[PDB]
Order: sequence, then structure tokens, then C-alpha cells
Amino acid sequence: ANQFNSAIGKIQDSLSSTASALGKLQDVVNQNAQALNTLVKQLSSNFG
Amino acid sequence: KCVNFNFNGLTGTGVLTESNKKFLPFQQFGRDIADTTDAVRDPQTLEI
Repeated sequence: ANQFNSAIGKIQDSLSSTASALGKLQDVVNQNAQALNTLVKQLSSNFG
Repeated sequence: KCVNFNFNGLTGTGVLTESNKKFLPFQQFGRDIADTTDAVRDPQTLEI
């Protein structure tokens, strides 16, 4: 009972202090945001 | 209303809406990260 409840409390301190554990889901948003911004910037180019 | 707007710099489609944004007195046009003009100052009067 003391081991299970203490392990759950460490999750709150791990996500608050360390934000890089969720970076797996951040790359999904980054790869999607960079790809859309990349597709827009082609409109300004003269393409020769 | 959605109409064609050209003040000296561009020809495009959009809707003009008054907002609380503030621009420098020496600034005329502005754009977002997508390289599209989201605001135009009135040539004769002072408006954003």
C-alpha cells in the first residue's frame, strides 16, 4: 500500500519537472506545424 | 464585407475589421509568420 501510492506520486513530480518525457507527442505537432509552414513559404518564391 | 482591397501594395481578397492592435506611426503594412498581410493602414487617415 505504501509502495503503490508512493510510485503514483512520483509521476506528478516527473511530468512537472521534466517536460521532455512527453516530447514524443510534441514531435507529431512539430512535424505537422513545420510541414504546413513549409508548404506556405513556397508561394512567395518566384520559381524562376 | 469580403472585397478586393488594394492600397498601393497588393491585390487580394479579405475582410477589413477594426481591432485593438497598435502599430508604430512609421509602419504601414504587416505580415504574420506565414508571409501573408493581415493588416493595412489607411493611407489618408490613421486606422488599423
